[PDB]
Amino acid sequence: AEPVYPDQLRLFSLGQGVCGDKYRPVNREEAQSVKSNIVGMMGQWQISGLANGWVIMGPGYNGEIKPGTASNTWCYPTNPVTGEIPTLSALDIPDGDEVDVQWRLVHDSANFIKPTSYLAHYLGYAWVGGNHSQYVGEDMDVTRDGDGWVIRGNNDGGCDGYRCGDKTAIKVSNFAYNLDPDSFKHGDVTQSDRQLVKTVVGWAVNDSDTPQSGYDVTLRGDTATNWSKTNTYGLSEKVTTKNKFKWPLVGETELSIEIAANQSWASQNGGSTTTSLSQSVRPTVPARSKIPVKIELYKADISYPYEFKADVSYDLTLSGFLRWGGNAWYTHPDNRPNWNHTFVIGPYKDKASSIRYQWDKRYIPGEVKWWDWNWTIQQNGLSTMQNNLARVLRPVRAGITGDFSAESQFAGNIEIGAPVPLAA
Amino acid sequence: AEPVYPDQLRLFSLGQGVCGDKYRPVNREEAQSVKSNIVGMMGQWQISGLANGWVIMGPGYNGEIKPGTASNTWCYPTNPVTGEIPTLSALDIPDGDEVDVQWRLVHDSANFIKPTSYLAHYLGYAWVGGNHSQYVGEDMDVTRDGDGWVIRGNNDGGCDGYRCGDKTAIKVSNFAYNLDPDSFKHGDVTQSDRQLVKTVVGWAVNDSDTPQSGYDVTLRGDTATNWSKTNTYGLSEKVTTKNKFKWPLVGETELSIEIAANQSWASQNGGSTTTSLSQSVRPTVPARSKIPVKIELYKADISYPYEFKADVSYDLTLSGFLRWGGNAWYTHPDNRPNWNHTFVIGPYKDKASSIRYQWDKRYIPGEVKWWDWNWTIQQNGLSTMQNNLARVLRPVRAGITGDFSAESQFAGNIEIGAPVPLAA
Repeated sequence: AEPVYPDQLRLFSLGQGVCGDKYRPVNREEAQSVKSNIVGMMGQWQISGLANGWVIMGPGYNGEIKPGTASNTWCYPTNPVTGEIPTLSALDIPDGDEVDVQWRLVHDSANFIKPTSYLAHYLGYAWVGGNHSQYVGEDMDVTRDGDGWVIRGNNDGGCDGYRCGDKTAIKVSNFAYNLDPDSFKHGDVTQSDRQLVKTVVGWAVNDSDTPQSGYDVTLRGDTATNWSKTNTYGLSEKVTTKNKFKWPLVGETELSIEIAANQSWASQNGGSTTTSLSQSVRPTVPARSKIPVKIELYKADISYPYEFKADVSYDLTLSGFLRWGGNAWYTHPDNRPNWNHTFVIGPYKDKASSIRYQWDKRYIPGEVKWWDWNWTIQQNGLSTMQNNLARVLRPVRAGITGDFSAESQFAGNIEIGAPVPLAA
Repeated sequence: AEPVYPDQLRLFSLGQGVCGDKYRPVNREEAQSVKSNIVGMMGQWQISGLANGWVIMGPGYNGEIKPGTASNTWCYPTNPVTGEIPTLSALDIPDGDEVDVQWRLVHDSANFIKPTSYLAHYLGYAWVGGNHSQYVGEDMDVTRDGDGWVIRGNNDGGCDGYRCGDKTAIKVSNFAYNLDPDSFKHGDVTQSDRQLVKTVVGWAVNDSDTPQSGYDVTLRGDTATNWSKTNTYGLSEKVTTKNKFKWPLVGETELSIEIAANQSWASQNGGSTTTSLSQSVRPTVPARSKIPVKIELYKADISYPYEFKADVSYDLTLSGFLRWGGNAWYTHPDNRPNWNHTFVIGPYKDKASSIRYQWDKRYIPGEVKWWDWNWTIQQNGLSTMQNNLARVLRPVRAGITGDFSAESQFAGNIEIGAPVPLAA
């Protein structure tokens, strides 16, 4: 070992270490690491062979592992399938109002409602579906409720069965918008004509019988650039980031524009940066004459149609009630209890609300304090649990667009005019 | 003297200063420095010769040292074997989830369970082993308990002996991950094509009858570089360091990237540094003409597949109970007491929890306030205590991987174009 995932084991009944094409003896230590699961796969006084002269006896023997043999055996498996919940393509939401965005998510039956509905069903929630359909997740009503949204089982009309009404409700609560730097795209980039920032004019006077070319005029240092940014459609007010994001090098010019973290995107609509550029002129004015000189400095603006994407998080809540003799809550309650459990879709917050955390720790009995994902596998089949959860946890991503402009270019002229004979 | 280690002494009984091939007279001062141990090696009224006309009388004489002689003697030893607990090769743990890492350690029977089990046994703990084995440390059950792990004696099945059940449990508690700079390794290093950061364009105008080559355009100073780092597999959130770690000079470029101490590795996923590079152009424009000039600045990224190792600490706890007439607790209690003593594996914290501290001070009776390591040597043999403790205290080391990238290269172009005859 090397972790043992319960769902990869089965039972042979053909003799002394049967085994198969892709199946090898579970040893003593391996069994013990998850014997609380293995023992649940056999009858009270059922005895089966483990490996190397060791056997596992059922519940009537307290699950005890001892030396001996049997015709039943746990010669499983081979290089195990350890597929963690697969990732899927991001769900691109057409940059709208914060509310528009949320509305689109809760009404997307093909990517949100049915996937989530099946999750509830698999966990053991009762009545996940409306009175006009025989299928889970169909005939659901979407409605808004305060700061969240509710997907409810459509109790209109008649109904047969223990406890029609009190149908499992899926509530969508908190949202967060995390801007992802690497999603930066842009449209056609424009550029303005060179603008004259400033000039300086001077005269050099050589009132003598020799050139004496020893003098100068210089400009240097700052100099400054302007940065402006717009927000196309509202959402920006709730958009934040956890890292010191900087603007990408579009075209052929890099600007030192850093975006502050933990601030609304809409709160940083511009700024000012500096740079440097010096220029000098050193004339060779001929004897008895004057020469005019100029130093000129130019700008030029560039502009983008920018777009970023932000990851959208969800808080989900599943209302009661748990089905009798058929739910995944680790205690396996049979009192038809009202539940209300929450999940965080996206970033890790704690163990209880993290589907991935729990899924990834299925091999450790001591961590099973919430939902028994091993049970859900045994009931529905590993690959269906993987696909369902993959859809539930896919990465919803919302667009953020606007305009960008900046004084990015610099140019300079140094001009020396013709000599003018004195008088000065 | 020069410390005397009790375990290096024995007793001769052949006459007036017997001695041997590798054995020489213990003198008065030497004996006194550890007479509380030496006296325990003789009967109440047993008398033996020390050296130089001095003898040591047993417990009935209060261990008194006086002038005289005897046929017994303590002519021991020679250049003593003072082997401190040897160090062993680090145990490399395949960079996983914080929990994955811990799980691998507690299930490593060949490097953790049996070594630790023997430690408990040697100290005097009772029942270190399961009901299906006759050997210490075999048939142990591993289970998780809250923030720690428990290794327990497998009380399933029957059992004979005074107090079956209440078997010594080994608990593993706190962990800490200390990143070690010197473990830095990396994979294939990549490098990008030169990217254009910026340019500046200017014109020099010489409207005169002579070249007057006296002017310039310059760029200088900052300039900045970006540093990005990723975290492959979770653990990074708990990884810290006690020193101002800086990144190694990979390839041919040194970057001034300093990692803050006492912060999670995962909290420092990037940064920004600066450097400098200036460029100047000083044209020699011919009479009555113009020349265009450019100054260009370039970047280029490099990237690593990096790996560091972190030392893993442990807090160990050994539950009761101490064996009658056979334990190492310095008072030698015989009331079958429940114990619960803890040890810190790794860094020094105090005397009580430091195995190395205590081992290294065996020669000083006044420091024996916890475990009597001299007793454990007398019972098991020095070399077995050394090997066992070496395994217990070997240095577990966990991997930390991720990606690294940075704007490390710089290049620049200075271009002077061909002259263009006026008009300007």
